[PDB]
Amino acid sequence: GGKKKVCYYYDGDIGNYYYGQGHPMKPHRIRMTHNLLLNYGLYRKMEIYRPHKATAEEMTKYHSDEYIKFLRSIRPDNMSEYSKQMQRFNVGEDCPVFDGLFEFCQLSTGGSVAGAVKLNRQQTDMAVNWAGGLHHAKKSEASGFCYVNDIVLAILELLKYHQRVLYIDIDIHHGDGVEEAFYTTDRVMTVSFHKYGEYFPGTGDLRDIGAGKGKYYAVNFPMRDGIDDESYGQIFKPIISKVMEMYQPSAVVLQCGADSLSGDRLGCFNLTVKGHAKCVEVVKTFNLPLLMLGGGGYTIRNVARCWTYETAVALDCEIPNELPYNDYFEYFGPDFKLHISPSNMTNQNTPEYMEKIKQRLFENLRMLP
Ligand SMILES: CN(C)C(=O)[C@H]([NH3+])CCc1ccccc1
Ligand SMILES: [Ca+2]
Ligand code: NA
Ligand SMILES: [Zn+2]
Repeated sequence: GGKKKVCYYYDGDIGNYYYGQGHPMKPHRIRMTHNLLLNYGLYRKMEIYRPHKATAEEMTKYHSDEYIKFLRSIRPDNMSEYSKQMQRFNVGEDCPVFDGLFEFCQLSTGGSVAGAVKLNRQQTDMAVNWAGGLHHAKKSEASGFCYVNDIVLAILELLKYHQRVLYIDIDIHHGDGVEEAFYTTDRVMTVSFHKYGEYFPGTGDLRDIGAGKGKYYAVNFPMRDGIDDESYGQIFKPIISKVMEMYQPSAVVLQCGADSLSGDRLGCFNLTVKGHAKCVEVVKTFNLPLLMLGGGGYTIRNVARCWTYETAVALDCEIPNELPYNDYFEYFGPDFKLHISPSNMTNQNTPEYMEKIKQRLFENLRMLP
C-alpha cells in the first residue's frame, strides 16, 4: 500500500502542564516521546506541526457551553468560589484544577482537530497527536483525567467529509466517552478492547452494542489481567478485519493508550511495545485516512518507547533497539533499549475465553446490513 504521508502534532509547552503531586497523569511523557523520536531522526520523514489552541466554540461542537465556560474560568486561586460547579462537572479530585488546565485542553484538542482537518483536505494519509486520546471526557463532565474529548471533536470534524468513521481503542480502559457520544448513530462505530471487572470506568460490557440507529455499532472486547502479545494479536486482526468488511469506514481514529503495556503503574495487561504497535500495523493495512491519538500510560519510559515505535511504524521506518542519546536518557535504564519484555504475570484470558468473546462479537457484526 506504499509508504504514507504522516503529519505529526506537538506543542513544546505540553510537557509543562502538571496535574499535581502524586497524580499519575504526567504530560511530560509526551515531551519524552517527542525528544526520543527527534533523536532517532524521525523528523526527517514527517511534517511536524504545532497545533492551534482549540477555542471554546470548537469545544462546544460537543461539550455544553456551561461546562466549557467553567473549564475556561476555573483556576486554583478561585476554586473556593466554584465548589458547587466543581462537583457538578467532576473537577477537583481525579480531574484536578491545575495551572493552565484550559490551555492543556486547547492544545490536546487542537492537535486532534487539526489532524482531522488535514485528513479531510487529503493533505495527509496519517495524522498523529500523542497529546490527544482523552477518551473519558463527557459532554458536561470531566472524567478519568480527561476534561475535553478531543477524540469526539476530531470525529465530528471527520464526519463533515466521511459518511462512516471507525474508532478503535487499545487503551486498557474502555473508551466510554467516545462510545457514549456516538451510541445512537451508525455513522461512527466504536470498537474498544479493555480490561473489564472491578476497573475504571465500569462500562464496556460485551452486551453494550449501541442503541437506536447505533445498535450493533458499539463493539466491546472485555478482558482480564495479564493479556499478552499473542492473545491480543489473535483477536485484534480478525475483529478489525471483520469490522472493516462489514462497516466499510472511509476514515479511522486509533486511540493508542499505552497503559495496556506490561509494567504500567495503573494497568494490569502484559503487552510489549511490539504487541501494542502490531495494532497500528493492522489498522495501517486497510489504507484509510488514519488519525493516531495518545491516551493513558503511567510508566512514562514505556509510554515514550511505545509512541516512538508507533511513529516509526506509521512512517514504515525501522529503528534500532539501541536507544539514541536524548534529554531523558537516564529514564530508560538499566537497559537503554526501545523494546520491552513481558512479565511472568498470569494471563487470566484463556484461549477459549478469547475465542468465545470473538465469536459473540462476530454474531453482532453479522447484524450490520
Ligand atoms: C486511569 N485513566 C482514566 C486512564 O488511563 C485513561 N485511559 C487516560 C485518559 C487520558 C489521557 C490523556 C490525558 C488525560 C486522560
Ligand atoms: Ca480500550
Ligand atoms: Na456508534
Ligand atoms: Zn487508560
